[PDB]
Amino acid sequence: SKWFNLEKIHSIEVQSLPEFFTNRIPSKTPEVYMRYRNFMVNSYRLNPNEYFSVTTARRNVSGDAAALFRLHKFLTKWGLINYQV
Repeated sequence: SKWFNLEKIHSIEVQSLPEFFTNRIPSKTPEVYMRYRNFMVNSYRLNPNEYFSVTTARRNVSGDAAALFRLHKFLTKWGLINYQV
């Protein structure tokens, strides 16, 4: 995924998970988004042979479960995680 970069946010992400890009919700910002996102991607990349689950994400990261589920769904859809299980 050449388009993806751990230090940036691509237009694909802004369009797909608008809840973090409203400029009107203090708790949901690009900074918060990158924290959650990078944790999932970094976790999967550590052990690509294993399926990184929503349950593991919620157990390891403190955050809104529904938002984490949506983030996980997005990363799955675009092949950023669980692409070599």
